[PDB]
Amino acid sequence: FVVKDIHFEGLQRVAVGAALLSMPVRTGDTVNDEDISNTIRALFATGNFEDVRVLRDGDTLLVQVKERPTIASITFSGNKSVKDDMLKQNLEASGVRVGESLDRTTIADIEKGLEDFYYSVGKYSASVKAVVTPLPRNRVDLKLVFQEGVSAEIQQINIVGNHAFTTDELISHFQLRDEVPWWNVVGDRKYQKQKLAGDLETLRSYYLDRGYARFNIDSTQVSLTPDKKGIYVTVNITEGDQYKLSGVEVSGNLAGHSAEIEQLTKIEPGELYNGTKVTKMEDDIKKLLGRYGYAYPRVQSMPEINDADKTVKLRVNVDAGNRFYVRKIRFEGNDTSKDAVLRREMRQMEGAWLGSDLVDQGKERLNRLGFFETVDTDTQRVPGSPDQVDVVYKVKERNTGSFNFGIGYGTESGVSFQAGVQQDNWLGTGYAVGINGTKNDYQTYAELSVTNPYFTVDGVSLGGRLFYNDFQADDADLSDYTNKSYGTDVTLGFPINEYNSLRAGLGYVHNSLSNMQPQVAMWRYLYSMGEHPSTSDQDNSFKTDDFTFNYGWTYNKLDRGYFPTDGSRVNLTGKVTIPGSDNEYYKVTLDTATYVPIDDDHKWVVLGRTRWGYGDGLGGKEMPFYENFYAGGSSTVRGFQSNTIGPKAVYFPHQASNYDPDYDYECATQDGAKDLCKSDDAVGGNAMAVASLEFITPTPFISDKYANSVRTSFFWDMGTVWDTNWDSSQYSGYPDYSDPSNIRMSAGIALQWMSPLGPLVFSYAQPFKKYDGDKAEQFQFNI
Amino acid sequence: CSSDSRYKRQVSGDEAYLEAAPLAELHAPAGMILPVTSGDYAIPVTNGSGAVGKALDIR
Amino acid sequence: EVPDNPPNEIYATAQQKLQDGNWRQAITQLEALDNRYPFGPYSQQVQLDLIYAYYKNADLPLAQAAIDRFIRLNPTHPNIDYVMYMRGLTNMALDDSALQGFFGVDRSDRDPQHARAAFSDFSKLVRGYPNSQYTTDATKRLVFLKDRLAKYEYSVAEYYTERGAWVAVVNRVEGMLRDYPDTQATRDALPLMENAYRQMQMNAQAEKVAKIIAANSS
Amino acid sequence: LFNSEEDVVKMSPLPTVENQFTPTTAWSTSVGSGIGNFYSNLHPALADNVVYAADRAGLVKALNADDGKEIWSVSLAEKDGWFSKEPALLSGGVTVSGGHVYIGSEKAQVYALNTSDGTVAWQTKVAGEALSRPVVSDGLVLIHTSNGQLQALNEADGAVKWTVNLDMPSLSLRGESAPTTAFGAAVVGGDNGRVSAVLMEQGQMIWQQRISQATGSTEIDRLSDVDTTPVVVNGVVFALAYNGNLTALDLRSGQIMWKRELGSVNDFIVDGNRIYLVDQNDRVMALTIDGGVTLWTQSDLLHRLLTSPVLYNGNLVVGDSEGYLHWINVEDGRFVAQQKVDSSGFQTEPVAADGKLLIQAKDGTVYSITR
Amino acid sequence: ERVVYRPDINQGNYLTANDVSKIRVGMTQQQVAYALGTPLMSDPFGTNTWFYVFRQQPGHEGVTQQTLTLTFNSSGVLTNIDNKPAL
Repeated sequence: FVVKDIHFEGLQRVAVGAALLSMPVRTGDTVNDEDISNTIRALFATGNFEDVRVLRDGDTLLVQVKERPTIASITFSGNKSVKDDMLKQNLEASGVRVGESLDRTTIADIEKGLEDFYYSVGKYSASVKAVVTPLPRNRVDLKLVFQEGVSAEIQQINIVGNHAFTTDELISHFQLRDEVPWWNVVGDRKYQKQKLAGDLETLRSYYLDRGYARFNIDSTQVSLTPDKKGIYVTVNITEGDQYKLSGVEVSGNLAGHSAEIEQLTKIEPGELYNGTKVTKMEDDIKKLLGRYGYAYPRVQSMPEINDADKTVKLRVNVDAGNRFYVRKIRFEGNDTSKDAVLRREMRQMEGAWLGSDLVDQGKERLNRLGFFETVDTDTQRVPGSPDQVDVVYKVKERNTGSFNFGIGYGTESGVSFQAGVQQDNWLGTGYAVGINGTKNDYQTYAELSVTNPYFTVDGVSLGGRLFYNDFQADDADLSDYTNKSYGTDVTLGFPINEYNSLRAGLGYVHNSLSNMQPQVAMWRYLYSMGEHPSTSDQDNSFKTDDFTFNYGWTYNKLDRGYFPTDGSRVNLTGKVTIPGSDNEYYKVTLDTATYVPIDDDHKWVVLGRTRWGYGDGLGGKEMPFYENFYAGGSSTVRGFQSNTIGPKAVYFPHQASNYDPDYDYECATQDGAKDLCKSDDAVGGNAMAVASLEFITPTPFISDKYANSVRTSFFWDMGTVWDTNWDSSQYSGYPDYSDPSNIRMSAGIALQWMSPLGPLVFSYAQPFKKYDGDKAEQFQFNI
Repeated sequence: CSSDSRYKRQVSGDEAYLEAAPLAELHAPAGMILPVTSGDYAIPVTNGSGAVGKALDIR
Repeated sequence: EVPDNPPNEIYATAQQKLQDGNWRQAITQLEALDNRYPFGPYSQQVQLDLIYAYYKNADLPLAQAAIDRFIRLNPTHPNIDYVMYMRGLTNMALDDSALQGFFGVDRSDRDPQHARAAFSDFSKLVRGYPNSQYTTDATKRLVFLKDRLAKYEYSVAEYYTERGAWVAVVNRVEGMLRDYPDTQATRDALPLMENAYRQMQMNAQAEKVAKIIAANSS
Repeated sequence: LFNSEEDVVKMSPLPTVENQFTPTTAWSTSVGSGIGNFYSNLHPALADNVVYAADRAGLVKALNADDGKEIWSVSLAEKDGWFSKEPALLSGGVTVSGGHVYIGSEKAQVYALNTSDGTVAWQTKVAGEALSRPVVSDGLVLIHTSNGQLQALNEADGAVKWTVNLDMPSLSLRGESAPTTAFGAAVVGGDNGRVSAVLMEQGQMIWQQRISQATGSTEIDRLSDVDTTPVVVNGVVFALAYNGNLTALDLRSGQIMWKRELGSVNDFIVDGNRIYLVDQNDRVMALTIDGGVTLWTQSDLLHRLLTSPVLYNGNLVVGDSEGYLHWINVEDGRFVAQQKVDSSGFQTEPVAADGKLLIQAKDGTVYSITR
Repeated sequence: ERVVYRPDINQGNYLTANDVSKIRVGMTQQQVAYALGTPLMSDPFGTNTWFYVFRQQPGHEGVTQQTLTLTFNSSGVLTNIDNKPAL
């Protein structure tokens, strides 16, 4: 009974030899009838075999195999609430998936773990079934149905043995409620045992600071009720007899810093015990020793809880490292960012004792960078030394680059368009790049602006502006207002502090205008400029080369640079003119932006976003018609269209406009359109008071892969722009302004979408209060 | 491909990665030999068979 | 796609879709070979062809996966040398990504993260196969590639020289000086330490460094 | 909106409703709020022509069982442990012996308010919420709570004679776990898949036998009011496990005579050798005692969450969770009557007492039932 | 020049007054290093001269520094605790 040939069938992931070697009798090895059945089991033992049938031709063996392996599908059905991938994992927890060998032994272990998964959802009611369905040459489908019946739900927290407080008072610290009523908000509606696990520590920390050092939750028994819903937790506690943290006995290797350590561990002898501050008093020592370069201060309290007077004595056992810990540092996560620029945002310098806070302050500047997505580090000790740590600042940089656009000019009037591109510190080189401009029929516009914040390591923000607007208003050609405007503005942000920073610059405003409107706001301005622009024609010219002076200061208190959450920053910036300017004026503005989190989780932060300004002449003139302030849609009062808040673009009685076109671009023009006219486009005012009142809002159905950076934001937005200089006696046949009474309101929600092209905010907002005509756009896109 | 345009075998970023420009070794004078070969940057300099640059045969 | 064809029919469709330039269809075909028949006599070359598919398709880390799917699944057809070349070749492209290098603008000291990985795989070739039909480039690549690691490391030594952290200058410069035996940035790191030593009144160590510059002029 | 939110499992209704001996109630004496769909072992006692009924607020009744006229009612509302007149969360059944109405609470309390006026003749905390009714027996008030303890309180004055853990479920696994007294020994249930008989004198473990698995380490359902509480009609314990696994096992050794481990048997009584069990499908069925041989089964009740199968008005009676009472043609598989006296359902067993059939329904409270 | 507000360059790593007084000329390298550790600067090719260099610029007003070398011999026995101050 020795085999001359075994017959090896049942293949396509198990070959002849993958059969034959997992046959314990090989071709040529002697056979027994037990070796035949040993060939039955050991061939099935590969986990590929629907069957093994070992026979022989006297001795010449014959092995009959049907094949389980690579699974070609797993179907998920009845899932719809839970997505199928969570069900794929417990299927894969059995080592079972598409393209791998079916083991029909673990069919229920797919399912039992899946219903135990369904048990650990917070349900228990599930019986699921993996269904083998064979497929070409060896393959199978393992269809899975998911009878996800009901979940388990908290109904009552039966804390038992509770005697320092009452049960619902302990429930008052917990959150296992249901049914936001028709008069209140209670929030949650579902059970998890991990919520209870957080609640049992909500219970203990509630007792631990009230003195109950020996508080103990004795046991807790979840009601595993029929209905599979009723969850009643038999929370046996022992209240633990509130004691008084009545002396700190801090000791150990204090590294010679025990005096300041004792100040960190200063308590009242006789105040009730607070284990939360007990651990805190160690961490007070820990950063303090870490500030001296003891990166590893082993600081260990011991609450000598003296029940005999209901007190606690706090032995603390300190053990610091040794001084010169920070040897070097590394920066990581800057493949699109030059390192030394972010190292200028690094305040822990190498070859030093560790400042544990020095590591954080550069990272705080890296958190206030905004060219990051996350900022962290790896404070790695170089071992073999109590003075060697290499701090690997792995920081996750920004999705740099950002695009800005209106809606179309391409293939409408030639090869002409609008543009705008941000780079978000191109290659992180200490040069934040944002460029705008447009080639239109109306205007040939180029405009250039870049900064060097690290021309100097102080933070001297070497930044300049340039533009050239060859703007002709191609309405007839130049019959409506021309403006060849160009010039420069270079302003250097000098830091007064790390919270205060100064700004100063000069403005060269070379505008070459000709054949302007018959309108109003420039006239009273150009009459203050000593010119008569044509009230009755459009042939008037006015050139201004304004040599101005710009100034600014900021306050810097806010969390992040790409998604801030708390703080308040104050920003003053205004302008004035110098001898050399064609118009003598000033134009001073200020805006307020505070972050007041009504939800301290920063899912709801008050976003008070207001806009102010006033500017007039400096020699008694007017602040320019190109400098009146504005608001409206796509602004802090968005939901209108833009330039709807303010005095309006109203026209004098008017005639031959150098031929404004025949019933086209009518501005009380000669072609149609007789005398004093107007428009609901705001011409804007020399005084502005508009505001946005926004709120952070969390997004649950949005997958939070970008909802950390995507913030939905409701608002109620109102305000006024007004020209105090405006003649409300000559333009009383027009919308005439001198006052913040045109307080137009539009209200709705904004949708800040942070794409890889930066935050692209979209907004729906309905105008409710409207003054002097607003072009309205209720849903507004702000690229 | 339908989206493969202006990117291939040529590297992203600074495109100097492929030309493989080698460098002259650090030399220290008499008595002042500080160690320079201690990194892996002292590489096995083995220009045995095949090509260099972008011209190395691929599969 | 992912066809259940015969393994040559999954192969021959895959090889042409490489030569189509539509690598994602070669990827869909070459994987589908090694999905069903990775025991093919070309299934080794398939993984090599997958690296040849992925890395040109801007599917660069999947080339490194097919570099690993070659080394693990298909250790024969010994182009692990090519795979060590390719993982050095891919991770050079994987490190920096901004296309200003067409007209010659640097990105060479942002961070050489995968250029460190590209170093090691190029180092893996010149160690694991110092004789093979691919070690010519990687040897020439590595003596280059350290400089992109060095110019990054010099930009750290740039900052502490620019900040004034002369204790940290010696930390970065001798960091380069221990590291690189041929990068010129290390030779130009070298005087900053002397500048640090002169700033830290270690003028003896500064002139310990100064004759090294006289030999690292060479 | 609610149409596609989950793939919920199914529970069938009551088939083949009969009224062949047309059922009714003997009266209404509805307390109002009561047992609830809150899980409760609280069941009223029917004696002295008094519906001794109770609420989960604490309101314990004495309703004169001819019309259920309220003889007395005070509320037992959390008169120990925590703030008074909070709801007592009365867990254990109405046990009436002596001048006390003994009721366990979910706040780990077990009371005894006097049968004649409702004055709390004693009240004593136990350890954990009661899986059992207070088995007041032999001067001892045997309670099996959530922590598996045989909390034995004193009968007439209340004094914890022992609190001894015998058969503790892995959590507060719910079902009856009551320490019964049979053959001078406290025969103890316990919701961990086991049953025990321990000493009646102090809760001293004479034997513990794991019948089968419990909820925990298995995907067996906790949708089961487990009567692992021993129904000992013999020198043989008849009980379930926490997967409802019915068995016969010896009373003083725990030695399994037989086991019809037929799933989560919802409610079982041993009616002679007609072991009237409510099956896993909420079918009523009779097994024998010398071997659990099915005498008959009945799919006239399918997925009902039934009460106990009791014998009353010439028919085998059972209520359910949907307010359907039922009258089995006594053994074999046939409704005679079906009473929809409620629709909130019966968590209380149909107490075939006082010439009536007392159900305290869950919040459609007490009706005594006749036909 | 006339510019104000310069942020400070904060190098530590120098032997403080405990670290100098813990050790002596004649002490071996690790007998020094038990409360002093390793320096973050030594000789580039020379002996065991353990440079513990303080550097600190106050901003427009020079620099303060304590460059503290520990010239051990090749046996590692300390031959020099060299206190080099600011400038």
